[PDB]
Amino acid sequence: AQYYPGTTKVAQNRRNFCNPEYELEKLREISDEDVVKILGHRAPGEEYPSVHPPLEEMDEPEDAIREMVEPIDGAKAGDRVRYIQFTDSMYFAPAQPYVRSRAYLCRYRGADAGTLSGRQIIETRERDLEKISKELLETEFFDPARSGVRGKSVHGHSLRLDEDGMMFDMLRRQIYNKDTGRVEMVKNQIGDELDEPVDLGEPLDEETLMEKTTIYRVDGEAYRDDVEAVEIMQRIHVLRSQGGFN
Amino acid sequence: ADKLFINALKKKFEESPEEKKTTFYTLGGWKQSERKTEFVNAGKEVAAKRGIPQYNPDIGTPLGQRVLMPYQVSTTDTYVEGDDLHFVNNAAMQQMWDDIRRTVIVGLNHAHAVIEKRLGKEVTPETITHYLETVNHAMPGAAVVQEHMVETHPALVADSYVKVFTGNDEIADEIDPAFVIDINKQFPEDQAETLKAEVGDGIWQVVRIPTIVSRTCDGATTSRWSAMQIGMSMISAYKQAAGEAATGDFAYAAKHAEVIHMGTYLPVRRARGENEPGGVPFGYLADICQSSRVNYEDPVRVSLDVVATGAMLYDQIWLGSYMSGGVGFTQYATAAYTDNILDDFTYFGKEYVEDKYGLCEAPNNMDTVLDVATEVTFYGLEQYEEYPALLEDQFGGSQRAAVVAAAAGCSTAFATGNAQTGLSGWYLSMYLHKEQHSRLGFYGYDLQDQCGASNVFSIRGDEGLPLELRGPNYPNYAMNVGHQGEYAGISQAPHAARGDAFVFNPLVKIAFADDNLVFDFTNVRGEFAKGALREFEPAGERALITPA
Amino acid sequence: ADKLFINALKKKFEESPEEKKTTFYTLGGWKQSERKTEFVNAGKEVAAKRGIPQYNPDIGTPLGQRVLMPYQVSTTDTYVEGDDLHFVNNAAMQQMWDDIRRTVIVGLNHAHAVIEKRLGKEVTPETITHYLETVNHAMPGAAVVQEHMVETHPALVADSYVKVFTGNDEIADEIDPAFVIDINKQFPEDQAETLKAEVGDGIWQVVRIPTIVSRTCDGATTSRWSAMQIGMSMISAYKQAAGEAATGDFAYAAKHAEVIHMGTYLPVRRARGENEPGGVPFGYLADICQSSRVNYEDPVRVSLDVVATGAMLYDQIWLGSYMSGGVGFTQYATAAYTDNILDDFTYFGKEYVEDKYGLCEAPNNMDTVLDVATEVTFYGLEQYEEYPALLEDQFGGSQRAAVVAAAAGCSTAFATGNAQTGLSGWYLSMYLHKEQHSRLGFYGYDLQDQCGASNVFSIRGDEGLPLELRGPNYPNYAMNVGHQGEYAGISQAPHAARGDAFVFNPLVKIAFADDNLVFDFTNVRGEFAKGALREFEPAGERALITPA
Amino acid sequence: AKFEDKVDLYDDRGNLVEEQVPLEALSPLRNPAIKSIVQGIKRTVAVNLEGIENALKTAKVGGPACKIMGRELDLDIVGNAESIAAAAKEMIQVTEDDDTNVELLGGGKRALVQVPSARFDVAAEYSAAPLVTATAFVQAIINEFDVSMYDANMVKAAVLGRYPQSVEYMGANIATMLDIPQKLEGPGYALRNIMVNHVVAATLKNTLQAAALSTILEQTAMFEMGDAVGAFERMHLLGLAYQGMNADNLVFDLVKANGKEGTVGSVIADLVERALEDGVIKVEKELTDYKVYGTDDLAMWNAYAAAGLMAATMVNQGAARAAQGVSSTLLYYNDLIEFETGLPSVDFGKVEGTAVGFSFFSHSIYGGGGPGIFNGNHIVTRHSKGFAIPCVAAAMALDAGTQMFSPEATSGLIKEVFSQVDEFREPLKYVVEAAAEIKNEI
Amino acid sequence: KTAKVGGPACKIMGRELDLDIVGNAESIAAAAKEMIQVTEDDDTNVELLGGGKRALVQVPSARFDVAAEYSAAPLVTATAFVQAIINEFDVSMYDANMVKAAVLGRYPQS
Ligand code: F43
Ligand SMILES: C[C@@H](OP(=O)(O)O)[C@H](NC(=O)CCCCCCS)C(=O)O
Ligand SMILES: O=S(=O)(O)CCS
Ligand SMILES: O=S(=O)(O)CCS
Ligand SMILES: [Mg+2]
Ligand SMILES: [Mg+2]
Ligand SMILES: [Mg+2]
Ligand SMILES: [Mg+2]
Ligand SMILES: [Mg+2]
Repeated sequence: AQYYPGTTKVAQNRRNFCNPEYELEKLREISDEDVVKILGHRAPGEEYPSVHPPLEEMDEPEDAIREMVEPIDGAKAGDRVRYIQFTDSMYFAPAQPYVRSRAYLCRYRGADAGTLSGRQIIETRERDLEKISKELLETEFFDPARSGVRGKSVHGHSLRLDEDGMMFDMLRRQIYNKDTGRVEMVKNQIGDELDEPVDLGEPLDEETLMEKTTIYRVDGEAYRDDVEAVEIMQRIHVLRSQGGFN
Repeated sequence: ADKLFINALKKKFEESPEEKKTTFYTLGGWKQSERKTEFVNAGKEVAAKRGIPQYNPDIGTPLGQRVLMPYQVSTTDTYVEGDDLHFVNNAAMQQMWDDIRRTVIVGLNHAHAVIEKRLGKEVTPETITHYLETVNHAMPGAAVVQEHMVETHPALVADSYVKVFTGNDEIADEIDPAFVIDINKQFPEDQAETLKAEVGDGIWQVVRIPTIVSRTCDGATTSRWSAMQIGMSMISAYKQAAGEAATGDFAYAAKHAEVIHMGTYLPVRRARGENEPGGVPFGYLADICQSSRVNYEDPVRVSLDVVATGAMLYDQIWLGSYMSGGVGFTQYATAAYTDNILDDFTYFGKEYVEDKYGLCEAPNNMDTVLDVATEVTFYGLEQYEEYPALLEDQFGGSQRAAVVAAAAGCSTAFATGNAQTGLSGWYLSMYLHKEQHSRLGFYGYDLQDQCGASNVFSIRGDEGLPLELRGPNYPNYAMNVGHQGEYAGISQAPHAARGDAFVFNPLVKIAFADDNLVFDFTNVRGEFAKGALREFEPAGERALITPA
Repeated sequence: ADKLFINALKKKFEESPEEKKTTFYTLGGWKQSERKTEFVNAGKEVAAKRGIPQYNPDIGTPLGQRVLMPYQVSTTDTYVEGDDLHFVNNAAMQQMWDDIRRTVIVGLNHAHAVIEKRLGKEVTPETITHYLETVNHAMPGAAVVQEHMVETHPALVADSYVKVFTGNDEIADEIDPAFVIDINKQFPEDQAETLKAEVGDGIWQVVRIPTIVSRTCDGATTSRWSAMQIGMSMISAYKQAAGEAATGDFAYAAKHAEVIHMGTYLPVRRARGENEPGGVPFGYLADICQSSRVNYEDPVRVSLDVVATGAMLYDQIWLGSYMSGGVGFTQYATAAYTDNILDDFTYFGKEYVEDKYGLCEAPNNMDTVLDVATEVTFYGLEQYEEYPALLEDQFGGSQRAAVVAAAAGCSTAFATGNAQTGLSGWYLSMYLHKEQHSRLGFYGYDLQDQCGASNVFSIRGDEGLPLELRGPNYPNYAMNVGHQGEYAGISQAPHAARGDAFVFNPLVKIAFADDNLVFDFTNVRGEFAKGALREFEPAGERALITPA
Repeated sequence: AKFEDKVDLYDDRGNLVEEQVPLEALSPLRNPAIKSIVQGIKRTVAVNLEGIENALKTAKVGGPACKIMGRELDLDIVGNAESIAAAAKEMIQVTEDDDTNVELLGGGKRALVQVPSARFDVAAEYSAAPLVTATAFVQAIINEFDVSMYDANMVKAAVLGRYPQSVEYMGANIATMLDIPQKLEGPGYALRNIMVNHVVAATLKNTLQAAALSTILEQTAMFEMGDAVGAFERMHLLGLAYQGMNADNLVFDLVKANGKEGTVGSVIADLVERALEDGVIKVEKELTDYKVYGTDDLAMWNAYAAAGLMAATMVNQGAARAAQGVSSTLLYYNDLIEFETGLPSVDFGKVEGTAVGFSFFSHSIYGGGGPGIFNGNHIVTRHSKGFAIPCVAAAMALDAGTQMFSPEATSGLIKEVFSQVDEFREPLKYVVEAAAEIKNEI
Repeated sequence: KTAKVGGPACKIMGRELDLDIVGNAESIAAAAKEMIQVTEDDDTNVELLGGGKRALVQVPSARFDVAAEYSAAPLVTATAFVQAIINEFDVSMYDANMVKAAVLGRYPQS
């Protein structure tokens, strides 16, 4: 597959995020337990709540499609559907809202992905969400200064940075340690305080941000200069218009 | 010269608009705001008085971790906090809607035929003036025939009256000028001649029922109220029996046959009668706005005054209350009429078109759309990239998409003289925007925008329509903020560039060229500012009948 | 003892009520009237200020060739000119409608299931109380989640709030009592036990949105505004994602699945959304009126308080404005709640039934109808024949037909305990009246009355319906004055005689047993009088955001 | 035939049934089984006798929480259902041995009622079914128990609710798949105002049968609306064949190839591959490391794209066994395919647009709800002309129990009564067989 | 010709189209009939009156067999005549929406 047109680094980065063959760079290590605490849906050690029985106990009807589509583990178990949501700064965060949604539905099974300007969300079965959330937090999808995990009060994607280069956050869920240059998450994604903060590592430097970002900007790579990408968008507009008429 | 939005950005923030970094969290939350402070103290008093907790700054998340910005009302030097632009807090925005809701246009052409042919009486300017004197007594709620009638208090209903207009200059001069909307006095000469040619010898009434009745009742009341007092005034002035068969022809004429509603009724999911905001087509809204007869030398100003009229009505009152409610959609709308941002983007596009093509001289085809809409879209987006303060000003993507696309679409229509290609440019702007920043608007912002390109030029049943005829009930458009008011501006744009006297209905255009309205439809944005400063005096209050 | 209407008649006229002769034409026309004089002067000021003539006593025929009567508001000693009972001139009758229009009932039973089953969280009285504190901040128009929100002025929306009720006393007592409608405190013990059994363990919200919003917008706004702020408060109080899939269940529940509108939408010819007067069935109106829980020892008083509620809303505001307008239908309505006339006729009928059958003990059949309805009809008409002043008081035939038939119909229902036989007696009364005096009402008064007999007991698609379920949209009833409010009384009558706590919906009955309402639904006729004296303070004014 | 196209027809297990069938043998205007389904939907009514009886016993009539004290009637309706049903049938039928049908279910608790076709030959629309059924059962009940003139109006209220004070049958104890004509968003929309949950209920959650019935109803509505007339007729017929009838086994195969490990992106890759091989699309132009695809037949590209869209729904939501993500699949399948190919998405953007609002109004405070309460007449999901709603049906069919407003919550009476009609429960079998039987008459 | 579309007194200046529809009525009617019919010998009927100023259209019974109600008649007729007029004069994509408005009015805003 080709995923996306264009000849900028931005276009290539958009392609890499979507490409399931492309190995996302791992930048940090987060414990399984700390993923659960960030998500905030259950306590580590707690059993997964269920919304319906396991599929094996349901005896569901003869249906060639059901037989042919393997459910994800959480669906077999009857897990709740829960979520993780990210806000990405327009100042060169690596991932961006439509990039995320496009990439999730190329990479992950059983995904409900939504895109907004200030938030991007994925809802799926609880135990599968935890495996996905680790990769979304450990890899280049995430920078702890220009990206944030926020289930509410998402304001920030369009705001100026603070003096440390951190994105604004109403609820100050992620804190830059000026004396050590590392970001700690001190609350879960809905804003409740954590017993012990989680280390998220060092912010990427601006040079690396520019190299990895998927946003076009005049002070990075401008969309108007990626003429092959622009041409394809104008083409879709023209063909949609003609199709609708005749 | 500086961009038009720079002054506003300098008054909002201590930093210079180009700076990328600021400080948060040390402003004191809501205490930074005079208006929020007023609200906190009022909430304590309300709670104490009624015995039920109410507004409380400690519920939910703490407002004001960033600067709570003032907003410049575009074309003015008035700066106000955004709460002063909420329709609930702004009596000028409420009166604008009341003045539309309580208005209907009713012909006298069938009525006069019934008189002459069925009753065998004569109609002369003298009998018309007598009828108009009678109906201006009757229309606010006063009696002309029966004994022992009880009546409305004239001071509570002082805003209700009836005027006429006609394209026949000779009849107009015979009628007492207190009752006449003088097309020659209210419109420039070229526009007046077009309008008079449309109206011809027809004679039309502009009826305004009382605000206090409109607020007590609904929009579907207006044409009924109007028809009953027209009927009594016809009985009285032309000496019919007070209730004979012919009386029924007048009722059918005034309620159905020669009535122009401001809005048409809506289907059941969003059930509403006539003269509600959802029934008002974009062409009508542009014609209600009177900027076109005062600012005709500047087609940007005319178009953006229409955007302001529609953004407020359609997003704040219609979508933000009639169809949802609560805190609502103030800033989805104010993005279109504050800080001179849309004006900058659209003046740029007008200069682009005028230099490359000349206004209205571009080919009306898709080549012109791809050119103008792309160039203006890239210009607008670049301003947010060069000025971090601007991006923090219009912080929601929906807001930015509406402003950029409005500039692109209006500019495209300035080039082609045709609103349908302007509409195509609106949608192309959306697609480019979405790919440039990998975001667009809220979760459901671009439902109509993805449907958009294919439905611009469609001809199928519930798809095809010229933009001027579309409105808030056009299927794709029925749900979402950040589009409807901007579409009204695109509808106005080619007609402003061409110098047309009206967009869609000349009777509507003339009916609001009336200095006895409460809201000043020639200066919509100035009126919003006056209401924000709490200096607008609405009609329909009940102070006269309540205790001190 | 005299007839209850004698004092009123002695105050209106200088002659004795039995005298057949008087003198006319010497009274000064309008100058006899302090109110008409106020109107004449106000019309001069208005015309001078705006430059268009308005109220003018010399247009049409000269009012006041006969005596312009004061009216006694029944059950009070207040006497006012009829102009003071026009809904435009009476802030109390405007607020009574606003308090209905702005109210909706919304269950919490589905919402709590979503929390426990879909989100897997717990619901307790503590989380309910926290939710109620949050929604009473949010519902008038204030924010709980997003940054940089602009909000409604708390003092402009002080009349908006949310309360709950439940049939489970122990749950009720654990919720903060500021938020609770206490069934045991508001209702007598026998009624409270009936009501608590109907509600059971369900928990229901009573939502009142701001009067200022209801007047700017329409009745169909209420359930939407309610749902938006319920949704925001559920997000905040129960720690959902601020917009996940589960959020949608709360919207559907609040907007459709457990919502009780006061009125249902109307068909296209009289197009209107929910919570407009035409959609309110007679049984709901009787249950909105709160006379049943204070005056339960006097079924006549309970039934006639409902008549007054309905005659005002249905004839004066709905039929006289929404469906027509102008001078309107004040006295078509006041005939049913002034001068203690209807009270005299209905007390006569209750005593006749008490003595002959005993309340609710008559056979529910045509024999009882022919007996009670005939006797009370003849009593009522004889009063007009024995007292010429009474006939000059209720001078229109329609007025008289509605009052006599209301007494006959209510009295019949007192006897049978069934509203349907009461309705049959209403129509029989009309037939006897018509033959006795060779007149009935206005030109179109008895459309429904001639169709009436055959449709009381019909079972066909658009004919058959128990009276309690009928309303202003029942086909025969959709157009004409002098019926709808009286039918509401007939619906109440058998249930007041039986001692029933409610007529048709127990949640509606409970929802208006609330001291924080602006209008006092326990004493509707006292409130009308208070408004007539200009002593009523309504909500929704804009004095705070307008100039001195 | 007007079109040269032919399609291979398969059954719901992936087996061939008939080869090279003219496209118009699947047309609502020609296929007799579609005619049977549409007329059956018009004329079929479910009556809830247990509910009528309980409403009368408690005088709970006229809508939620409503009750008239003193009007209670204790009648043994379920215990006399056979006699009531027979009296009703004589009133409903036009002649002895016509196509009237009245069957009792659940021991007299429910009744399936199919009003004779002759009544609709002299009717303008479809309300004769509930209204004739309602009055026949009201009269039969009154006659069975000698209900008095004074009491009979409560039986009316128990059957048809608050009508006519309400415009709808508010509180009624009868049910249809169609809603009243006043609630149409526009003329010609009636077959679209059928709730997705109703479709899933009638087909007992068989994914391909729910997709088929939904597609039949949506695309038949497009003829009534005039959308499938003239230049657009072929597009709509191809969408019906490929998206809803598993033409050429394309949907089945895409799901087979991607069901164990697939994502939306992997279904897209396979579809593009198959479209290239079958000649539907061709390389038109080369950019830098990117091929721009073109097509000489947009209607066929649309149909192929729409079949992949179905498969992607089946794969994504089938994996989660959770319907909610169908709004995401409908959006990003189309968004991804456009930047994968340079060609327009299904319905030229209208499915993507429908999915945007459908996502918002199924994950926000402002309205809508869960997927099963939507339909082609809903303001949110009316914009695509037949290509979105069948995917919602398929996704709800695959939902294992994640919805609060499930078909069991909203459509129990439909499940129990309408699933009994063979053509409603397995429409794919009957439409395909009828197409083979007429293949040489087209 | 006047751009008077969408209701009483409505007009869109600059959208005027001058097409000789009445003078080509026979060809337009024939093209529309081909779109309205289901088969070549069904009960479709299209007849010109007043010398092409008016047309009597009877949509085939078969379309109502598989329809819920009766709106197929105006809707199928309107689109066939809209398409037939566009095809007769090769009306452009940019102008065709005015033909739609002239045939069916302000629908679906109204
Ligand atoms: C709960 C929702 C989901 C939903 O259905 N509506 C919400 C909330 C709602 C509430 C918020 C009031 C409150 O805070 O109590 C209101 C005011 C509607 C109401 N009920 O009166 C609203 N949004 Ni929202 N909402 C808006 C917007 C936004 C932007 C904000 C992004 C950012 O970076 O700040 C995003 C969507 C997106 O990312 O594009 C957004 C989301 C959301 N919007 C998220 C909450 C976001 C969060 O947790 O912070 N709206 C805007 O983009 C600007 C206009 C602003 C509207 C208020 C006004 O017009 O003045 C407000 C409009
Ligand atoms: C969708 C529909 O809601 P329902 O699904 O019918 O509950 C519709 N609301 C809306 O369109 C909300 C529009 C205003 C809020 C969203 C602005 S983007 C309405 O209330 O009639
Ligand atoms: O967050 S949502 O896009 O659902 C609503 C924005 S106001
Ligand atoms: O005279 S009429 O009966 O038509 C009207 C009475 S208000
Ligand atoms: Mg690890
Ligand atoms: Mg002024
Ligand atoms: Mg006697
Ligand atoms: Mg009090
Ligand atoms: Mg095979």
